[PDB]
Amino acid sequence: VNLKQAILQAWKERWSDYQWAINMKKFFPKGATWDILNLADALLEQAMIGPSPNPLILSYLKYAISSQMVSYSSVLTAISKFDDFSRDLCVQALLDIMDMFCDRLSCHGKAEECIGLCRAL
Amino acid sequence: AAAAAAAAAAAAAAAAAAAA
Amino acid sequence: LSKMSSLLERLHAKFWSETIKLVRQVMEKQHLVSCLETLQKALKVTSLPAMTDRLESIARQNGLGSHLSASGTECYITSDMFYVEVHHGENPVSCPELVQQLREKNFDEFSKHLKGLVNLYNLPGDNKLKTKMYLALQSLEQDLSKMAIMYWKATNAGPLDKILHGSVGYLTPRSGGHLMNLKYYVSPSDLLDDIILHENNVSRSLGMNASVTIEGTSAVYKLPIAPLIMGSHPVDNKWTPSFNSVDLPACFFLKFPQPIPVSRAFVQKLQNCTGIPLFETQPTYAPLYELITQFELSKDPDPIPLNHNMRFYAALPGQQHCYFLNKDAPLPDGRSLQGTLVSKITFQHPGRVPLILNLIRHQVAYNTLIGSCVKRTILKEDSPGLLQFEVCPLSESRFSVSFQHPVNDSLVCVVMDVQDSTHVSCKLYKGLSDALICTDDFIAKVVQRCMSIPVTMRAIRRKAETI
Amino acid sequence: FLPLVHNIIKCMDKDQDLNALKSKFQEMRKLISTMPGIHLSPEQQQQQLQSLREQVRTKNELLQKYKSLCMFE
Amino acid sequence: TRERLLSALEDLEVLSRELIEMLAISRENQVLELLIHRDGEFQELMKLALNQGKIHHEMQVLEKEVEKRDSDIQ
Repeated sequence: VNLKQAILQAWKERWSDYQWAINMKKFFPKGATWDILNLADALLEQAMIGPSPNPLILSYLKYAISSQMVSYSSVLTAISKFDDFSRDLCVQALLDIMDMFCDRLSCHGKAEECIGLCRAL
Repeated sequence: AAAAAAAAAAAAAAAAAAAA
Repeated sequence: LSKMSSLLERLHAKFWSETIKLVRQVMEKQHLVSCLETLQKALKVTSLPAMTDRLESIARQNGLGSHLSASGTECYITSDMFYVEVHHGENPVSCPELVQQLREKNFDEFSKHLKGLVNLYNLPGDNKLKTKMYLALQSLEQDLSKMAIMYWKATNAGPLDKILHGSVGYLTPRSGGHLMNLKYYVSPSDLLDDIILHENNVSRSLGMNASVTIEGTSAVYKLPIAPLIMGSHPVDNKWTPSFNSVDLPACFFLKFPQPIPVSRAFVQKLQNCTGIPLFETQPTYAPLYELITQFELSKDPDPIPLNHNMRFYAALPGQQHCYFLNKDAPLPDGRSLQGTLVSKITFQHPGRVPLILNLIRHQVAYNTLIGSCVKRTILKEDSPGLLQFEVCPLSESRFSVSFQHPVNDSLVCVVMDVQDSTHVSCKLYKGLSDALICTDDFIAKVVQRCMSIPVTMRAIRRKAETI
Repeated sequence: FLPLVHNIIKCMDKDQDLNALKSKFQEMRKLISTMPGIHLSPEQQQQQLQSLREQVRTKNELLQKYKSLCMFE
Repeated sequence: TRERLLSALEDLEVLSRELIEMLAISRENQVLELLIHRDGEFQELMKLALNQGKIHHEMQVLEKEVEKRDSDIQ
């Protein structure tokens, strides 16, 4: 039902990232580009609870960036809302996630998405 | 199988006693 | 089947005095007979020369030389191991262990003792150094005795504190073939049976042990042949430095009966504390959680391998639990927790043996926390409950148990770090918008009182559900 | 039985006919201990014992009945 | 039970003689172990024989009581 419950079921029964993608499609008929539903926010919240991120939900977010499920703008905003900064491991994970899409950073959509990418940068 | 281990059950009782 | 043709050839024999005359003519003219005798010692009736015969059979069995001087007095004799039942020393002790075994019908434990007394003096030297080598062991033993007595001088602590956090340990001196045992640890579960009181008739196997000994190595080391503690700092021990000493081609050992799985950083820490290389050849490293599971599963063996795939189940009173122990989760270095099985730790002089033991105590404590997940109870795929948990190593001496919040839906991760043998600190890690579950000192209390993950997780769940 | 065979083996390791004929005489003693007086299987001994117990019970009960019963007043 | 006792007797006898004789002609662990089994089973049957002797003494006392009650009946 909620995105938190779907991600958490994906953590409970060990789902590989593509099986997570399929079952995430099946749980939600309207895709809504997954950014209306804030996939990046929920994945970052339930990945960055420990002192170190659990590699499962980070694998889910890295697949959801490398495959184009989630726009770069929602990821950059959800990265921006983290701070805390006392944990170096979560910060290094966020910088590897930024190392994925940065230098590429190419929106192919409406101009409002490009303005959103500007504000997100 | 499907049975609480006796040693574990005893440890559970001791833990419950601690902190009332 | 063969007995039928045997009885048929026996009927042919019915159709032996000539055989006895043939044996007599051969008398006028090896292994099999003594082998049949050693099988048939089981069937001998209790009598004094027959028990002498069975003790001679024990001597022939373990490779030792028997000599009777009467039907009372019989000597087991080899190059140093010389004792009677009625070299370079007296017959020291009328030890109640061997006499207690032999007064009953317990001859196999006598055989094990003669095996241990063989394995003490099977050192490779030309026999002269052997005596000196044994002397070095004696010096070591005396020093070790003093240290435990110094701890008993320091505080009048019970045997439990002597085991858990003291110098050396609960120290059983040698007696017959059983070498000197240090009990460095006993878990909160293994202390209890089915609530044991710990008075000084404590069992030899009631815990995790380590037997100290000497053993000939391929290298050469310098070992003391004198009691090295003549002067004692009144609350510590203090060692007068070397040379006396001689360069025996051997070293002292702490042999563990069951080999302990240790991490890589433990290997570097112990080779730093000792100075002597531990793994003479480099061994094949494996993830620690495989070795912890093989240790815990091979405690109580069954012919069916569990085929766990690192997903263990726990059947608990008011809860049902599942665990994913998660090897190959990467550390900050980029590698999994890799470790190997250690069985023999070599040290040169006895002042290292507390520090060494503190290291091993640390390591064994950590294994018990990951040992509590490894179970054989198969409540497979039960729809009710099955609170699905996960264990991951964030670092050496730290780990994390991650699990669903009992009220809300975000994850909650409890990080446990094992500072010392009986001290494990805990931190709850929680989303900023969640329910209060527990305080950290409660988690530390349940951990130090039980030393088991699932009991602490039930304590977390119950103290969450009361609120 | 068997320790005498052990002594014969020990004599063979030492070297005799004496203990062999003593084993034969021991088997003659075994015949004398097959004489006693029991031949049935122990199940048949149990059947006989139970039947004879029931016999003594019913005979004592009949004799007690006629102890107690007076046909006349 | 006498048949089983006597068969165990003669079997033990001449097969132990065979074991002795092959030792003598050498100067066979399987038939050794079977001799061990026969000896143990023979001793167990001798114990059962002493127990059945006790049973037969009880039976003799009991049938004397039988005859006495028969005489009272007659």
